Amino acid sequence: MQIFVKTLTGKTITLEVEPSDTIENVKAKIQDKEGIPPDQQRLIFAGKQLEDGRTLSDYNIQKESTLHLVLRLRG
Amino acid sequence: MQIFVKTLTGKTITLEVEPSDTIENVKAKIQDKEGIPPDQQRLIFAGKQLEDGRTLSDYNIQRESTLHLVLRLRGG
Amino acid sequence: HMPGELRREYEEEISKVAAERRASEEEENKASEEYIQRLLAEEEEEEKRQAEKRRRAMEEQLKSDEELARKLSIDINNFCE
Repeated sequence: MQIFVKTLTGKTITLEVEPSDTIENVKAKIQDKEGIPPDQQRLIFAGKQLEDGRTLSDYNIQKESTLHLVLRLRG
Repeated sequence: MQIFVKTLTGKTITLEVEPSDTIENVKAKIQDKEGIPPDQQRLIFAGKQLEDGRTLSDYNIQRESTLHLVLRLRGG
Repeated sequence: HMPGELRREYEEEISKVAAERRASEEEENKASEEYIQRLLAEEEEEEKRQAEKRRRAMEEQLKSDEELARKLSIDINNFCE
């Protein structure tokens, strides 16, 4: 299935995921597409900070859902 | 006695019933004949929805009368 | 023959039955189809309204997520400066 990851810069990343994929896998898929290391990623959905261990279904993340990504800013 | 059931697309189901049979029995007969689960079925006569526990006799449903079948949405 | 004496008493009632039946059949059909029409239209509209509530509730959730992300971004970047 598909989900979306919107960065604070406006950019929208599209990912192919399974409901059993963990947040660690999601960060790995964002790393492949955008080169951002998973340590420098924090994902927010439904007013919550997602934990690397739990899966997408754990957070009731269904298809076409939109996650928000927080990055590291070495200004 | 025989009654007729008009469906939403115009089809007619034919049922053998008795004035004593309840709306439950009618829906069960519709299931046996058309494979439609009774919980999906809404039967309308004379402009009112018919309640599972009342009889055809209670609703003045006589021989060769026509009931109207409207299924429920899948969700909703 | 019995239908001959019974004729005068019953023939007018019986010669009009088929019309009396068709009248009641049509009146039943007209009341049910009018009710059904209201049923389908009311059901379809309310289902559309519910789906549009869920749409706006999801959008309200993305806006709050975004502002939470924007606060977390400022907090965690100020810390590790």
